[PDB]
Amino acid sequence: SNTEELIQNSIGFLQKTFKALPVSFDSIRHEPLPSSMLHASVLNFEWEPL
Repeated sequence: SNTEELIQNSIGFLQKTFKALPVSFDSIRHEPLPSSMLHASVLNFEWEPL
């Protein structure tokens, strides 16, 4: 497919995912993100545009 289209898909896909997280700005400044707060396919590089 068009690789310009494949990039423009995954910018919108990650923008939907990362805004659904229950993290604030003052909670991720000091404390790191836990590994189990994201899905098991997000951290395995199998995304629905891909």
